[PDB]
Amino acid sequence: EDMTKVEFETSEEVDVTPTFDTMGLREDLLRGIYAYGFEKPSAIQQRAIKQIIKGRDVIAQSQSGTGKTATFSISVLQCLDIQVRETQALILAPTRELAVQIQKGLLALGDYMNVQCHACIGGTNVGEDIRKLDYGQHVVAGTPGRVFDMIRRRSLRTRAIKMLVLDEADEMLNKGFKEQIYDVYRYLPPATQVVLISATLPHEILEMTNKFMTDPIRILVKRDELTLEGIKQFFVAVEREEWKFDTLCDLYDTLTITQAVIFCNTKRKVDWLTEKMREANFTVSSMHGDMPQKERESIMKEFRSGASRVLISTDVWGLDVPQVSLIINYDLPNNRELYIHRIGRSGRYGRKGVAINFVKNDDIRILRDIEQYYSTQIDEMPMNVADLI
Amino acid sequence: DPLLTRTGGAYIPPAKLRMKNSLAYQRMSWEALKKSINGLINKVNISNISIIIQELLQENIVRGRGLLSRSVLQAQSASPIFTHVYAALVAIINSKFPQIGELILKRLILNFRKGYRRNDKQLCLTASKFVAHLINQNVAHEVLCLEMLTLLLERPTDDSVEVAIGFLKECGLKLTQVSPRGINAIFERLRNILHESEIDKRVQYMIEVMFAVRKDGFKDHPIILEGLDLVEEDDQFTHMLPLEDDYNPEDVLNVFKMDPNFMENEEKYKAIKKEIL
Repeated sequence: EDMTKVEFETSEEVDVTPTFDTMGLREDLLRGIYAYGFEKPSAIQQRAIKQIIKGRDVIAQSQSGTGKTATFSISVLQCLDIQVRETQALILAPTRELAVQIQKGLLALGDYMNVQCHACIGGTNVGEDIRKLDYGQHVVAGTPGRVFDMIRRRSLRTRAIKMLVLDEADEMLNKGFKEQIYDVYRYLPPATQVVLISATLPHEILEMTNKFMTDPIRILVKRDELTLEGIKQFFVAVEREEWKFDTLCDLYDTLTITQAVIFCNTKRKVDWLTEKMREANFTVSSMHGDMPQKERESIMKEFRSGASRVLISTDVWGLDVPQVSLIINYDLPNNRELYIHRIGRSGRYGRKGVAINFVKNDDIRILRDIEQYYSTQIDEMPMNVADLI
Repeated sequence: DPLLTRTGGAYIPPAKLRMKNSLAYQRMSWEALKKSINGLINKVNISNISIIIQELLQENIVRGRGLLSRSVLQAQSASPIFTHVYAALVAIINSKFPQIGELILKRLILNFRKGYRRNDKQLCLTASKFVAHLINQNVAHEVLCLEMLTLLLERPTDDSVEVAIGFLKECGLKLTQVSPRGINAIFERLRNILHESEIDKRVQYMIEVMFAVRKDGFKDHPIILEGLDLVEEDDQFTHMLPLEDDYNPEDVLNVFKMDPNFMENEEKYKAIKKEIL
């Protein structure tokens, strides 16, 4: 299935950390991370780790094998004060076997950190659990019931707890552990950070996040959906093709633009407009269908990096460009279905945006076609558009 | 927003629009100047900064020094990703027109203070980032950085520490070079906050990050990116502007007004332009 292809979105804008060395991890942890075999962080990791370690409450959701276990294991270790011989993080899991598996993972990644971690066994080993907890373990993991018993017994001191991880939360709920989980949370310190990991988002989980969390970051599998909702769409009656470039230039003399994306219908127009803007001293990346997907992705990297402030493209892609201030449809697409793919919001958390359509009288009908087809509204651009960004 | 007057109506493309006199000409030239500056500021990046400067210098940026200052300040606020480039641009202009760099700095300082006062984190983050890079470019004296960091760190809040740490990342390497004892005092202060204070996870993490950055010698935060160190050391003019001073932003310079000595003032500028080219 290649779980590396799984895409995520976040409920607010976040720093996307492409490498483990750009996450701001302590060095002895990084040593453990690389020593384990990690090279490149997964998509969930490039988003969730930074947010957890900086202290945010986090809900992370996706099917198995996207890197969720490493995500909370690494984050828990990062936040440990090894010099404090008291439990600082609690990890609840649906089974004892998974708790043990989690412990071993933590010990491996934390091997250069002198971390102490214990998975509560129970059974004929409850006495042994108690001994270890009394000694002091930085991290303790186990089922909600077992962990709750140790807290209630006072074997697991809670005063230094700063973190609570709910691993496979939906599964714990399915096993009937809801009460125990609320019971655990009720005995923890007021400012405790909570991280919830779950493949699914049923109501009990969302209510749980509402009760356990404060301004949580939601990091979820991206919804495969596009909409024009939230996109401010305008048109400018340019009347003639030959009037397009002057108008584009005037927009740049009147608007505040970080980066912009400009669509044209043809490779020919893209090549032409690129030459024209460059000659006008714009920094431009250009993209079209004649180039392999690898080139297009590399050029997108260059543009995202800020090497150019204008990206000019045919229909080859929605876009993900957080620094893009505006999308300009220099050409209106002959086909109506390409319109939303140019300017649409993808996912439930897709960025709001602004689109400016250049419309020739020649295109008067195609513009109207678009409006009808998506049942949307595209206003004539007002002079004070700069105020509306 | 509810204060500023509302001017509606459809935008009209220039090609379409075109399809006493002293006042009329001054106003027209003023409007063209504002647009030209606005365009140049939108265009500027690392690979083209030299041409942008050359094109900017052709314009009367003395008459339009308020216009230029406003465009640069608004641009950096909306596009802090290009702060380093705006700093280099300011650095070049300041080397030729120190009074213009001084006007930008005065307003930027006031902008930071407004943000701090209003608890506007975003504006504190971007204005401080600009300050850091104007320091990196020797346009502003480092005393300003030190004073802002002290202010931010006196009664440390989550937000005040965030601003301070992001700020120190950007100007820290420069600070280390020109004022090692000053930056040492900042780090000691952070250390006291990290231990001699009751702080949350967010603050503790951002500080550990700052010490980590200092240890690697600011490897990811160089003073000036290759391609942006374009003013000769001895040609720069470093303004000593403290944080607290009662600066006049001179925003009135942004508003069109009839100039009686318009003729003289115009011919005066072209005499300057021919000088530095």
